[PDB]
Amino acid sequence: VGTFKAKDLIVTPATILKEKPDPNNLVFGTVFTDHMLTVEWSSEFGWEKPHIKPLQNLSLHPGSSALHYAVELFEGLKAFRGVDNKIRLFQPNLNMDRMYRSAVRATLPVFDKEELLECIQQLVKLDQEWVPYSTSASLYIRPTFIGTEPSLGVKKPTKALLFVLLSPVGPYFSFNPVSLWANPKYVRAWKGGTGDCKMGGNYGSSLFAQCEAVDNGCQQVLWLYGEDHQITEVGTMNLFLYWINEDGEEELATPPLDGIILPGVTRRCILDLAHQWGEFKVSERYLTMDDLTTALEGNRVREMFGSGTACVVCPVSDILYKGETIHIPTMENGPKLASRILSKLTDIQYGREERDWTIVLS
Amino acid sequence: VVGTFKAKDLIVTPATILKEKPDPNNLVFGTVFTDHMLTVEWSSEFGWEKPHIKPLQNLSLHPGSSALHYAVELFEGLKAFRGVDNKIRLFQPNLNMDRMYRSAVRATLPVFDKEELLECIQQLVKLDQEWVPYSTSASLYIRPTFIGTEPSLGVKKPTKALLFVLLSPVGPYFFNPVSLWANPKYVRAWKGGTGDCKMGGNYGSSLFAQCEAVDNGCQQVLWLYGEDHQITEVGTMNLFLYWINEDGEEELATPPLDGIILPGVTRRCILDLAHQWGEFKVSERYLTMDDLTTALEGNRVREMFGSGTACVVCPVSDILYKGETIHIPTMENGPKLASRILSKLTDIQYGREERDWTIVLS
Ligand SMILES: Cc1ccccc1Oc1cc(-n2c(=O)cc(C(F)(F)c3ccccc3)[nH]c2=O)c(F)cc1C#N
Ligand SMILES: Cc1ccccc1Oc1cc(-n2c(=O)cc(C(F)(F)c3ccccc3)[nH]c2=O)c(F)cc1C#N
Ligand SMILES: *Cc1c(COP(=O)(O)O)cnc(C)c1O
Ligand SMILES: *Cc1c(COP(=O)(O)O)cnc(C)c1O
Ligand SMILES: [Mg+2]
Repeated sequence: VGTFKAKDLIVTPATILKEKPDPNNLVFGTVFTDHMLTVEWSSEFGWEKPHIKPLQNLSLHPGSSALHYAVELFEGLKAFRGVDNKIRLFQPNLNMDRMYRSAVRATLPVFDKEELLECIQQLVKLDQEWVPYSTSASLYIRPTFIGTEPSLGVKKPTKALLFVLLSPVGPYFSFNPVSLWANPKYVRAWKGGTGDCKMGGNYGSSLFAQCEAVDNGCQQVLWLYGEDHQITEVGTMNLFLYWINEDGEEELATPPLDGIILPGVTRRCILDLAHQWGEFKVSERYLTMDDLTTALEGNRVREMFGSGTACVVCPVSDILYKGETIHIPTMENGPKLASRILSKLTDIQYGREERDWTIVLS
Repeated sequence: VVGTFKAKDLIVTPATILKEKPDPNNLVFGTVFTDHMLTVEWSSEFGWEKPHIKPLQNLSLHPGSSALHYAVELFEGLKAFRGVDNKIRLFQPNLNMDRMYRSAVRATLPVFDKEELLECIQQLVKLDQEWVPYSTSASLYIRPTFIGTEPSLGVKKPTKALLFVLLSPVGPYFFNPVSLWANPKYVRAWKGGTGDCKMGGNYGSSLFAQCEAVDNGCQQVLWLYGEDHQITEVGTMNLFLYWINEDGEEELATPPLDGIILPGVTRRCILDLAHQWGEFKVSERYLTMDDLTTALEGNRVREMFGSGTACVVCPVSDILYKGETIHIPTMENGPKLASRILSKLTDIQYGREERDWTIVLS
């Protein structure tokens, strides 16, 4: 049990630098910056010194457990060029906490969260000109952690690689609301599974349903669970419902963290803002398709949206379920709460207001 | 685009320095690799490249490869056997090709011609045929692997992939019976999931329980499902119970293929042999911990074993469950059925008798 240290960083600058992309013509996760972070681990010697070096292919033994048994996890967070031209991270300590927890569940080696964050800051700082000159674009940060043991054995890995990629990304909407594909045949996560960690294995099994969604003109899967068809996640995003509940109370509701919900940073921020405002009830509670269709019949639904680093908030206009299209009146209700949340989080991200939730770059 | 690769297009780059073969008695499963590997590249733009047999080398993967982030990956496991007549045989290899194709469709990886892949695998084994051990208790493990290599972080069907095959000489095990760790907190697979496919994501999520098993002196996890604790899989192997059932009938029972069971080639072969012998009832049926503990109290259990390519038959002696050790009297009952199955399958594998289940190396 040990850690790499940022003070040990070895920095090999690229001698040929790539042209930055047009900030308006950015496709998510396709353009990479000049440099990457790599840190090697072995059970025999522990963590090697961390390296910032030119973006390169990984050289992996074809037996690597990441390729056979998905011994792997990732994170997603962003750097933002402020209205004051200062680059900020947003709640990055929550990403480090989740990455450490995911590592323990994956049986990958633990590391010092502060040392990783400082290595990430030094990587962003070196490639800081890649943080887009735009109030609607950002630099996506992809910490990734893979088993690299050259053996086919099913066992705790004795070799691993922690790396970080940087990708300039545009606004999710280049509010264009999403249509959701609701097919109960496919289950994202089960009680006693890894659905509450950002482990690669949760996503490979989800691709088929996503291609079926797209084949039916939908952008995301509505992940249903159990005999009562609980609504759990809006594809890669946490699920919020703003409605009049069964007791006639104005309520912001989201599924509870009972093992099948990824605990989103954005979700946490939205719940914290909603509690802070104290203008309506805030409930972590089960929501079923029946609860939703009963509410829609009673004109009790105001807004439905996903939350995530990639979108901030993603309004939902429609659900395809049992061969019918179910309208959700989000965009006919402003969407007032969705807009307020987007405006608040964006104002914090781009330094339009001071917050405990941002760190100015190292 | 080229819709499938063809074996007739094989490009063979032989190794100029060959490695010393291992002692067949000193083999740790899946740690020793032969001189050569098969690699076939795919892109959406051009389709399948020509297949290559070349020296075992590291893979050069874009660090954005979806195999590393979203477990876009699957694998197979089959064996070559050097016969008593010195002819090298494969065992039901077309069942592996069928399962790999099915797993590829569910993974959204590109389809391939099953006959062309098998012919490429035969040509690889033929080149490295001296690696097929000179022993009636050792074999050559064949590890077809299929990974997404798309250099982009988007969640979607991969537009780039690599199909590769590794060869690894393995010994008779990895009868020394196994102790099973039964903890219902962890679930291997769920209805609506991918547990009936050999997708990497099914194994990364299962690793924590296996490391907890080993920490408690157990070699495999007994995978429990549902509120009645159905016994589903003996770790990486299908589960067989030989017992006097509730009706007082001698019975060989295995869980049914209801979506949470990997449809094992060995399982299929054992059911076929058992039906052919007709000496007891053969049942694909649910089995619970309560069924098992009630049977053990009534002295109704004869044998419990796992089945899989890697072991053939793996007798079970003990289950750790709710802080107690439960003895299974497998090794005090011969184990007569386990021995008979092992003897029959190895007689077929090593060419001691003719069978529709083996193919002589092309
Ligand atoms: C040391 C020892 C003593 C006694 C019994 C077993 C032992 O070793 C183990 C081997 C395995 N083990 C693999 O390492 C790989 C495969 C596979 F590659 F064949 C496969 C992978 C994935 C899916 C199917 C098969 N099978 C499999 O059982 C394991 F999971 C756990 C242990 C333990 N402990
Ligand atoms: C961009 C867009 C805007 C509007 C309409 C469609 C869009 O395209 C999609 C993007 C995504 N998509 C990702 O590709 C990757 C992430 C992630 F990298 F942020 C992540 C990964 C894994 C887990 C969490 C987040 N998020 C995410 O939403 C998707 F899943 C589906 C579609 C569709 N159709
Ligand atoms: C990453 C993720 C989220 C959102 O997490 P954020 O930290 O808000 O970006 C939601 N659901 C799933 C399944 C996820 O993987
Ligand atoms: C591969 C596998 C089996 C059995 O496979 P065989 O085809 O008999 O080698 C059983 N259970 C699991 C979980 C597996 O991955
Ligand atoms: Mg053909």
